[PDB]
Amino acid sequence: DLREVEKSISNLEKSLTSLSEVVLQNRRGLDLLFLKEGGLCAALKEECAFYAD
Amino acid sequence: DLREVEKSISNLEKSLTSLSEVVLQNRRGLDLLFLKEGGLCAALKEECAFYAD
Amino acid sequence: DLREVEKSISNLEKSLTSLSEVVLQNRRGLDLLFLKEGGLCAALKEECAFYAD
Ligand SMILES: [Cl-]
Repeated sequence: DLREVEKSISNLEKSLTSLSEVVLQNRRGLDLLFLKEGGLCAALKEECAFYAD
Repeated sequence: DLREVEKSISNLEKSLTSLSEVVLQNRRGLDLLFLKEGGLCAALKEECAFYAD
Repeated sequence: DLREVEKSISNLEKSLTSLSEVVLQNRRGLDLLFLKEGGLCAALKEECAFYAD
C-alpha cells in the first residue's frame, strides 16, 4: 500500500522524463525556426525558460 | 518514510512547474510563427489545448 | 493522510495529462512548420522523441 504509492510516483517520474524529452526537442525546433531573429527568447522579448529536473 | 514520499511529490510538483514554463513559452513562440495564419489552433484546424495547474 | 498523498498523486496525474495535450499540439504545429524540410526530426538531424504515458 505504501509500496503502491511509491510505484505510482516512479511511473509518474518516468512519464515526466519522457514528456520532457519531447518538450526539449520542440525547443530545439523553435531555436532553429528563430535562428535569423536572434533566437526564440529574443524574438518573444522574454527571459528564456529552462528546464531543471 | 511517509515524509519521504511527500518530499518526492513536492520535488515532482516543482519539476512539472518548471517544465510547464518551458512548454508555455514554446506555445507563445508558435503563436508568433503562426500569426499571419490565424494562430496555431486555426492553422491545425484543432480546438486549442490549454494548461490547467 | 495516506489518502491525502494519494489525492495529490491523482491531481498531479491530471495535470501531466493536461500539459501533455499542450505539448503534443505544439509538436503537431512544428510538424506542419517543418513539412517542406522533411519534418521536425529530419530538420534537427535527431531521432524523434515520442511521448509514452
Ligand atoms: Cl512544447
